[PDB]
Amino acid sequence: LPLTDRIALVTGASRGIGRAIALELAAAGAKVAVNYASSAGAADEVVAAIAAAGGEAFAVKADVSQESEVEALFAAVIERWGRLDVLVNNAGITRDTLLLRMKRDDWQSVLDLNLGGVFLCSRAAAKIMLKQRSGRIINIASVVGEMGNPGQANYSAAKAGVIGLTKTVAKELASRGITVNAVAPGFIATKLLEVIPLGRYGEAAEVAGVVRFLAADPAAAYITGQVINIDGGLVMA
Amino acid sequence: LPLTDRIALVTGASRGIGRAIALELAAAGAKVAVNYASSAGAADEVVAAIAAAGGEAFAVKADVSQESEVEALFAAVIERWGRLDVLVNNAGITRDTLLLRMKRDDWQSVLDLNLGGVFLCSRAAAKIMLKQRSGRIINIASVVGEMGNPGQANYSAAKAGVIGLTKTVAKELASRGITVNAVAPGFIATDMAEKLLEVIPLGRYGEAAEVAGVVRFLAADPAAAYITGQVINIDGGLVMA
Repeated sequence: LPLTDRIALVTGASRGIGRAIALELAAAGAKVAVNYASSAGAADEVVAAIAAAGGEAFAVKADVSQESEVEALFAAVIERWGRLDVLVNNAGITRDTLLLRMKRDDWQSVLDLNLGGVFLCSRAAAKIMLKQRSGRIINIASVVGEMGNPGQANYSAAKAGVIGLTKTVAKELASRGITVNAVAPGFIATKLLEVIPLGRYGEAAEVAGVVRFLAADPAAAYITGQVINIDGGLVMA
Repeated sequence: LPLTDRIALVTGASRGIGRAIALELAAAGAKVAVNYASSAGAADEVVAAIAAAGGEAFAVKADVSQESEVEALFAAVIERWGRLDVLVNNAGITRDTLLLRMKRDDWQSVLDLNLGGVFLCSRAAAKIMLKQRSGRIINIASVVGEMGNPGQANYSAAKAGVIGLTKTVAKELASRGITVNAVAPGFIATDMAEKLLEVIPLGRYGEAAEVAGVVRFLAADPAAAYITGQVINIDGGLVMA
């Protein structure tokens, strides 16, 4: 099992894509740190569900958009297991209006969390992964940051940000064999469809499968700086 | 001239690329609001050089990371000249450092100005453009937003964002005929080492005026009316798609 006894942190792992991810990284050997923002009800389910199947999870509060909260989050994973093999930046939110209507606070919260959060955790993971001379970072961008989407000037900008950030971090960290990639979901199931060539939404478990490949698979030791679309052909490429 | 009687606003126009875009737009016939953050001297020099070549400009100080300051900037142009035909989002800063040691505040300032600025100005220009049923918006991004670059996590993130924003704002404003594009400069002589040249196929830095010209084409050429949501690299071949 490729991720024994590798350690993984997944931000915003309380539900949907984050869930399936924590759920997959577990099933491949890893000890999963299951970050949340709000209520632990959701998270403790994941933690409870990983141990059921016979892995090792554990829950942590942290509003990933705040310097000290991510410090707290990275001290805890260190306190418990003294190492971090994989980080999945995934926590994000939406606040969708047309550019004309978008309030400044609604721009900032989405940028601070969706992009700023990936800055904070990436900076933290860097420190740890360089000292180890090893690690893998996987950012959940979105197809929208590649193509633009009406009513999502904030979300699109932040995710496109995630893509560019990913590429710089890949370059700074590559010399110690650390790979930094992004995974760009299309429209996940967790009126269109005429325009998804595969003709359906995607499963959470599908986006997790990809993140698993990048995290665990020896072939992916040589993939860095890349964005991979799991979008049923929505955006080529 | 193609922009005779039309109005442009270039944010971050007092030096290098901003200035060159200023001169180029007035050369195409535009009246140009030269926005700057700090020194009135740099900005007066741009204004006076536009005046010397027989064009029209005025200097306006505004820190375009601040919502209320872009309100004054936009009302100022509207007050002086009553319309906005062209917006160039150029304002920007660098605070370069590895992610290992990048300070929170160095990340935020660079994001707020470089990315936030264009959200704020595009928002304001949208209101004006949408009621004219016309206008062009050009965002100055940077090849670094497409390829990433050591020491510029902040900068590449911000300029990649600009590119994502561009395409969304294009999609949103398209039905009124307003175009929204990006110009991604490579390594330019002016701005705003050594073995970087052997990586640029054309073997020189770009000139500020060279970026200025691509911008003029998108702002002023009738052919560019059918280009929207696009990023145009001007980098002597440094990045090929």
